[PDB]
Parts: sequence; C-alpha cells; structure tokens
Amino acid sequence: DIKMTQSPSSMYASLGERVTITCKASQDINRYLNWFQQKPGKSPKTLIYRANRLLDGVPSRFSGSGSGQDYSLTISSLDYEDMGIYYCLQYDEFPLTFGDGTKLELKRTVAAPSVFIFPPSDEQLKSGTASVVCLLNNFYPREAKVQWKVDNALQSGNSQESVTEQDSKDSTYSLSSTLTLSKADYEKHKVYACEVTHQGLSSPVTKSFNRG
Amino acid sequence: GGDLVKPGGSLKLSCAASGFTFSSYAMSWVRQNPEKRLEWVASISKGGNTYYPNSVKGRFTISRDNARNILYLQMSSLRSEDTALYYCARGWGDYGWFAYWGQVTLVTVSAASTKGPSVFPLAPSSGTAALGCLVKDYFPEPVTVSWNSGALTSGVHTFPAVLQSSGLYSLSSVVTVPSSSLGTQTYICNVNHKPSNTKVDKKVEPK
Amino acid sequence: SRTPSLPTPPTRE
Repeated sequence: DIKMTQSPSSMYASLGERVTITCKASQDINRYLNWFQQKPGKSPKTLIYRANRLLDGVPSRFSGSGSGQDYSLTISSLDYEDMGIYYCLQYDEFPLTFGDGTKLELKRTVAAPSVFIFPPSDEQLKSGTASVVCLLNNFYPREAKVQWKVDNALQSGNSQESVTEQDSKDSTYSLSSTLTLSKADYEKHKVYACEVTHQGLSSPVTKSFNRG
Repeated sequence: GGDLVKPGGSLKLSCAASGFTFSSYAMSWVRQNPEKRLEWVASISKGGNTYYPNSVKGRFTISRDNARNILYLQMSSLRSEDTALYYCARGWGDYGWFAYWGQVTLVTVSAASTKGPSVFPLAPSSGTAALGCLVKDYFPEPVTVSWNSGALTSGVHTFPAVLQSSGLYSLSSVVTVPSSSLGTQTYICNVNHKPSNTKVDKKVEPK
Repeated sequence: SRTPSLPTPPTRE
C-alpha cells in the first residue's frame, strides 16, 4: 500500500493569509493525486485532480503543485469559507489510499479557559456508578492538558474527553472531560479535583470538591 | 438513526442516481470512520468490472443496475470496525474515482440493543455560573438537546458523544449564565432520543 | 447534452 502522509496535522491561519499544506507518498505516484475539502457536518468536495488541475467551479485562489513523491496545496488568500479538513489521495495504484488529513482553523488571540467541576448527582448514585465532570469553557488555542486527581492520586484509564468545533462567532473551543467510577470507589475517597494546563494560564488551574 | 447490524451480520446499501447519466461513470463506495479517516471501500467500472481493498475482499460485493440507474453495496460478515458513514461517489478518467460525492448512509455494527438515555443534572456550584445535563448510556446515536425549549441558545455547548466500553454512548450539554439569575430563573434541558422514542426533561438547579 | 460514455480511471494493478 502506498502510504500518504500529510503535514501538518492542523494549523491556525488568518483571513487573507497565504497557506500551504503538504502531502508525501511512500513512492512515486506520477501526479495521480486528488485533493478534497470537507467542512464540518458536510460531504467532501473534490478540488484538485492530477496534482494541479482544478475541477470546474473551484475558486482560483486554490492551486496544487508537486511531482514524484512530494506535493502541496496552496490557498493564495484564505477566506472564511475555507476552514475545514483537507485530504489527499493517490490513484496511481490499487489500493486507493488517503492521507489522514490536515485541518485548517481560524487564528485569533490566546484565551484562557474558565474551568468548572461537577459532582455526580444523587440520582445517578442510586445506579451504582458515579460520573465526575470537568468543563473547560471558551478557550484558544485547542491544545490543553487535563488531569484527574482523587485524594491527590493521578488517575489514568478511567476518563474520556470531548471537544467542540471552533465557535463560529468567537473562534474558541470548549472541552468536556468525564471521570467514571463505581459508587463503591467514589464513596471511598474525599477530594475530587480537575487540573488544567493551558497556554493562556500562568499556572495550572485546579477546581475541586469534597465528597459530602 | 441509520442502519444497525449485529457483528457478523449482513446489509445491502443502495444509491439511486439523479442528475447525471449513470451508465457513463465508474462508481465507488467510500467510508468515514468515527476518527474522521476516509477509506476506499469498493469501485465498479461502467462495464461492471470490480475493484476492492483486501480489508473487505470476500465480504462485500459492489454491483450496478445500468437500466434502473442504481448502485449497490452488499455487505457480509460485518465487523464493529466497519462502523462508519458510507458515501456513494462517481468519477472517470483523470478526474479520478471520487470526482463527485453522493448520498451518505450511517452504518453501526454493534451488539448493543436500542436504549434510551438517563439524564442527570450538572449542578451549578455553590459572576458567571455553568450548569448542564449529563446524557448517559444510550444507543444508537443521536440525541438532541435544547435548553428551555429552545428559548435559551446563547452560551450553550453540546459536546460530541463518546462511546463507552459498555458499548453505550454518553454526552454532556452545558450553558453559562449570570450567577445573579440562579435564584430567579428556571433552567431545563430537553433531551430527545428518536431511535428509542424517548423524551426527557430535567430541571437543573443549585443543590 | 447527454453525457457520453467515459474512460475508466487509469489506476494500475
């Protein structure tokens, strides 16, 4: 299988900025390369064929280049409608193979998250399970580290997190993290804490509560 | 919400053509898995020659009806790893196989039974407060959430669901509001899980 | 007006 590697995985860019993203094949693919664009919640749309030709209707601010193993897609002047995920694909040989995609997002100023922690409800505790939830609200950029500590012991393997898409009006993200324990375990400890490290904060922010 | 199949089971997808001459094009199936990777599934030339990746060879069959203008995907021995959005696509020549993208279909392969969610309050802590609802243990996707029947939209964030190890989904919805209004205002989250015909309302208030 | 019969993509093997 011809491996397609895209770089970078994501990047922030400003309106009007010149943007270039890259795709590398594990071998020569003779310019048999498509580029696709996918907006959140939408079907992909095909922009480029043969590495450098635009499909009918594709805006001229788009262009492609490269040959052999090394290719690129350039947007000469970024518009708001251009945010989304960009994928490459080779059709030189079977099997047809995609790159993992490059995500283009809108650049803005740093914004530190507001952090909230929520204990489990009494109603949930009657089911034998306890969920503790940590909210990071309206921050930028997306990268953040969230740690759970129970009576100050770092937790691992018992949490899941999820993140919103970039907000259409302030370009921030929000993140939810859920710590899940049995009722028995939850009742066996006192201090529950969520600790957040982010570029916009000058020290980690910890929100906590005491069971009871 | 979409087709549901038990592991090992069978399914037939169909894609009816409109707005082009179906018999002129190579037709393909492509899927997008929960981690948003795209993967080629099958192709068939205008004359009926088929092409497959090894991951589905022997399990899936692509076929076409050039008289009724319909594309088919017959799936056998389905695996939980086949869970995805499935797209129909058409192409030809140097455009490639995926020049234009068609009708999508969600396919979920899981042993889980359809189940409505439990809804628990995320209670505002003892000038801005956050509150919400945890929508837990439902199957399949999706659920919808609104606040105060749609009257409250500002500052609302509803997160993507996560798949738990139990095979059931979980998600939270939150909103930020003035602390001042915690006394005078009533905040209710409205949950709808159409696949199980379940509607739940939860009033979220300071403990 | 009606789309003619079109070549299969050139992908090899």
